[PDB]
Amino acid sequence: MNTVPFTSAPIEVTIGIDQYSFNVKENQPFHGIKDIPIGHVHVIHFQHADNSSMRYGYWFDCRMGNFYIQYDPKDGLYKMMEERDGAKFENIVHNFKERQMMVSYPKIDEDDTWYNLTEFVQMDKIRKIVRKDENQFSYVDSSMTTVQENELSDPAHSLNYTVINFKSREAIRPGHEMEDFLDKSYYLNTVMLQGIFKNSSNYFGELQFAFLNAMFFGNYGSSLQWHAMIELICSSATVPKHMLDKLDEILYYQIKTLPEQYSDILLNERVWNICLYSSFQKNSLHNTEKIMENKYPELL
Amino acid sequence: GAMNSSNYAELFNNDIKLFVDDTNVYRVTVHKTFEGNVATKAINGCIFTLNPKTGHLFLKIIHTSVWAGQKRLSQLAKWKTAEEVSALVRSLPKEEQPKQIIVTRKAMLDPLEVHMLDFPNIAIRPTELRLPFSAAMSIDKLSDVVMKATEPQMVLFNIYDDWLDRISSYTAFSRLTLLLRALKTNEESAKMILLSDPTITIKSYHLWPSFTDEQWITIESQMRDLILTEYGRKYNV
Ligand SMILES: CSc1ncccc1C(=O)N1CCCC1
Ligand SMILES: CSc1ncccc1C(=O)N1CCCC1
Repeated sequence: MNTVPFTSAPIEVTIGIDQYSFNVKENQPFHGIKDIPIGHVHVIHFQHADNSSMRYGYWFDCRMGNFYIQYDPKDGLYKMMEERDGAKFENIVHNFKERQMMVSYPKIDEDDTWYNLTEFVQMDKIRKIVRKDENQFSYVDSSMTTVQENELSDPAHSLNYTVINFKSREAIRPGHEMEDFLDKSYYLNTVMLQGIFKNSSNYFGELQFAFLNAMFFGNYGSSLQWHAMIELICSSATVPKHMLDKLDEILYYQIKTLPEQYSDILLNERVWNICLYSSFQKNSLHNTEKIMENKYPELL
Repeated sequence: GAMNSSNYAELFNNDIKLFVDDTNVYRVTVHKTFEGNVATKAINGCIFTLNPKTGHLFLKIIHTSVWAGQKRLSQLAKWKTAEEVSALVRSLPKEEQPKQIIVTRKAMLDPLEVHMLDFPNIAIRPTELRLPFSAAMSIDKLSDVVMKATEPQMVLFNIYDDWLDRISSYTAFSRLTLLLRALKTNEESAKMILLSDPTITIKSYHLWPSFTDEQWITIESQMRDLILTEYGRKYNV
């Protein structure tokens, strides 16, 4: 179990760690989060109390280094940093634990929620979507735009998700216009899976990362990517059986985790009704359709 | 974006554009089978592709053989229309290709956009106007060439005859839409009006009779009366 110590908490802030969150008061004796499960990526995220604008955060994997948080009073945010001095870090953490200055990652033993949300998400792929190669962790915030959003403005600060456009020469084979537009299997299986992602695990990893960014940061672009990747599968007549079964599980846990009161800002009526009720896969997502119909029947 | 009554005059500027109407591409008669079920029999159709500034009509005849063995024909018809319009654009020299294509029905937007991805600078636009182009098969010489076709065929017409020698393309389009609206609302009467005077003939190389300017005014008035007449008969006004 790993630890992300905090130097201090000088401004009042709501701190998220994965699907959990807690309030820290201004100058409260808070010095970080312990007992973080090894084996998964994690995200630690922030919303300042005095300006809920700019929610932001950091994706990280404690196996890749020793990371801590320190508030920067010039740039006005909590920054993730790497400590290269291993013995310094271990000594810092131990003192904070002995003084019980850390909150515990509050994982219930029955609970696989975080695994199920991050099953295919890897740090190496996060770092290709979010380009800042001098750090081992990745910053994301509410305002960052995707490459697709910018085609339609600072490129160093973009989310490099795979572009998905249904009316694009990449999506549509000359001479198969109607075929490829009404059945997107060529685009899914040949262009995207065989060609760009190489395998379904990488595709699901980007889908899951886009959902998590959309939900934790209120990032609109990430929400568009997430919906686009779902629709591309549901709008394909030929999808491997194992991919459909896994997609149903992925979406089930995403819908299960969504705040009930954000379903207006995180769910696209058109995509979901199309996917569950009109698409080729309308009958292949039993778990997702049941939780959607019982939790968000208004949207449908 | 969409073409409506506010931007109506853009049709007659010097940017090449085409209207595409697909309402006569897939045509059927519905009949009873020996077992008392219902079936359809397709008949030849046509794509109506019109330059409203010059009157040039590219009439692509859709022969019933293109439907053989195909499913979901009303949906296929929109994609076949888009395929043929794209093929027509590619056949034209660059300097004759349209800058805009206006579709009369919104269901043609995606099929035509997809077939025209190679032409990103050609705008595909809908219209809010209710244009009477469905009545093109009430023009006798157009209906004749469509029904006689034994194979796919493109036939070229000027739907304005020689009108542009004497009137502008705004006025010519207005005359055309009035004639088509009349033929659409009461074909028998409209044709009666157009041919009631045997001394006015249709030249072999024209679609409409050789009316003088003064006679067109009478004709146009008789057509408005017909449209108003039918409006009253329809609504009991
Ligand atoms: C997840 S999108 C989001 N979330 C939080 C705050 C604002 C937005 C946003 O830009 N939205 C645009 C359409 C739906 C909401
Ligand atoms: C990933 S979908 C996306 N992303 C960024 C900006 C716009 C869109 C979007 O909804 N689009 C609809 C048609 C093509 C673009």
